[PDB]
Amino acid sequence: FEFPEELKTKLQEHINYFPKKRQAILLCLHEIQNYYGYIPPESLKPLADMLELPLNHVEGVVAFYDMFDREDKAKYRIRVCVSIVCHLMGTNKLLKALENILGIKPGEVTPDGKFKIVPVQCLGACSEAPVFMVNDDEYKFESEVQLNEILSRYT
Amino acid sequence: RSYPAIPRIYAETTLNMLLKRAKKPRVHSIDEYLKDGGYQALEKALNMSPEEIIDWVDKSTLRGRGGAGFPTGKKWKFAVQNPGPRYFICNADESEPGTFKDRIIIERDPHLLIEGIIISSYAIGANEAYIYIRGEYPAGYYILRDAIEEAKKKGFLGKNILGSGFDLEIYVARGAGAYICGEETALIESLEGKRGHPRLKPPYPVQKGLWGKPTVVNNVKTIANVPFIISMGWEEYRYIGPSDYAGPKLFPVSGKVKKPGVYELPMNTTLREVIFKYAGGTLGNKKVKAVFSGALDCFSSEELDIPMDYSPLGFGGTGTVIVLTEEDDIVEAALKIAEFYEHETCGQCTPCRVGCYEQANLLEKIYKGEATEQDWEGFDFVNRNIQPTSICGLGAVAGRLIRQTLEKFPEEWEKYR
Ligand SMILES: Cc1cc2c(cc1C)N(C[C@H](O)[C@H](O)[C@H](O)COP(=O)(O)O)c1[nH]c(=O)[nH]c(=O)c1N2
Ligand code: SF4
Ligand code: FES
Ligand SMILES: [Cl-]
Ligand code: NA
Ligand code: NA
Ligand code: NA
Ligand code: NA
Ligand code: NA
Ligand code: NA
Ligand code: NA
Repeated sequence: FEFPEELKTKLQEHINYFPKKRQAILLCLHEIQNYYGYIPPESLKPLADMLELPLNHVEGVVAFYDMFDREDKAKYRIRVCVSIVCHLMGTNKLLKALENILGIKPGEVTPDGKFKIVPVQCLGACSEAPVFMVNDDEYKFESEVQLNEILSRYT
Repeated sequence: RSYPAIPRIYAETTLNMLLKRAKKPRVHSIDEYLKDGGYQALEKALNMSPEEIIDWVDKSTLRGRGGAGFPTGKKWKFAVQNPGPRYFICNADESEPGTFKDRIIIERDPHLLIEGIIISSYAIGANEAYIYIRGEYPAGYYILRDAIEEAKKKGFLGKNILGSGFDLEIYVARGAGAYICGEETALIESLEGKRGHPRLKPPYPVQKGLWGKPTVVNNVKTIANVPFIISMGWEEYRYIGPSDYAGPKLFPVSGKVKKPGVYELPMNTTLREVIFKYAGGTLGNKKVKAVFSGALDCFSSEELDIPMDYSPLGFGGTGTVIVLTEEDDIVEAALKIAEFYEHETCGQCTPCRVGCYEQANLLEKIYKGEATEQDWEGFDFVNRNIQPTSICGLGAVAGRLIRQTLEKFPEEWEKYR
């Protein structure tokens, strides 16, 4: 397994960015998941080599940080907050609307591999509860009609 | 400069300091920042010795805004007693439920924070600084990177800043989903490229931190006060608000209020005033049942007339205000808090690892109505035994809010028994 050059360039830049290269491990993992739609298990050995780290160190890191996913590939991660404030203001309405539209529950990926719903802890936007992200973009949920419009932006 | 979409968090201020620009929901770039006299505090600071700055920040009485309330002056003074090199770290992890205040400074007034970092770094003789921002704040990340380049182009960063002889680079690091990486030692650990496991203390970061070197970790908001201190002077600054807790305070208000948002107010403000006078009262004008102080504390409706200070009978915490009204099920709410600590324990200490999990697992059974008597007795026991042997604050507080709900709302828990 070798990365495409395109991806390798970006990884190298993160590694050169910090004073020590191992400090770039999280930026590298973000970049990989962004590029593949997940962290391929086979990516970790060649990443460890670039970071000058042992594999088992990288495995432990991927395991510790909940943003990273090694199981399911998805083009768009719909992160839905399930913490206290969003719960009060209508997480359950958001999840139902997602189920009505996409036909999937938290932890599931649509059959086309397009969208995965990912339950997350507080996203630090509690005043705009209930909150969700679609990859990097972040929104308050107002209604099913409004959610349907937002999701239509991601092709 | 297109950034990811962000919701427009409402912001209001009576002091017009930290929220001077950030009350408007947009990126204030360097030209606009310079037009408000931005970076002039930095210019002033560079004509003072590092020691003078440490003194000014000390005499200001500025306390850390990250939760612990530690005096910033003394902290800086401790780090400079130990030989260099020294590192400065901006804590932008903000992952505690109900807290969404640091992001608005980052996303709207990044130059305020950067100016603070530069002054602070020069004060402790740090030639490298880090912003550690959580990974669920991607816009803040991208905004900070661009702001740093802007400041670099204008000569506020790099080597020999404005002929001063001071060198500084600010590196921006991203998290990847771990509340615990807001704890200062676990942040440094993450910054070193490892899992976010808190270190036994002592030693403290100011002695041994990043790469075992003197390290100051300060919260975004603590840092953002520094330009104001340099600009106004320590004597003027200390007279802002009550004398015990001087300076502007930011209160994130969420839940069942009409005007949820970030409010910049003095700390002599009341809980009742936050909710009704500023946050516009409750939704539907329902009666307030409880206020969750983030994931830390639970106050009842009989406790709204208390100051928002770190006084004995004060609100304390980080002034986080989540409002619950009369129809809200608080054992359902308590479960949500349990579920947070379950997902965030790092696992190093056994009572925390096992207690955070069991607290949530058992409370879910209670909520669903499938708990046995042994599950009830065991929930109680687990709740009072998360703390022992714990080496960081999370273990010490994982059962606090829930315990207070049992004590302050017994009638509501009896319903589930
Ligand atoms: C579990 C947990 C989580 C956090 C913290 C503590 C603990 C125990 N702390 C406090 C942090 O360790 C430290 O006290 C402050 O960052 C120091 O900065 P100030 O002196 O407050 O400016 C903390 N601080 C902060 O700036 N942002 C955060 O998100 C958190 N999160
Ligand atoms: S108390 Fe909990 S969160 Fe803190 S170090 Fe121990 S196991 Fe980790
Ligand atoms: S509780 Fe959902 S964003 Fe804070
Ligand atoms: Cl602490
Ligand atoms: Na977020
Ligand atoms: Na913006
Ligand atoms: Na601007
Ligand atoms: Na202006
Ligand atoms: Na914002
Ligand atoms: Na984090
Ligand atoms: Na986590």
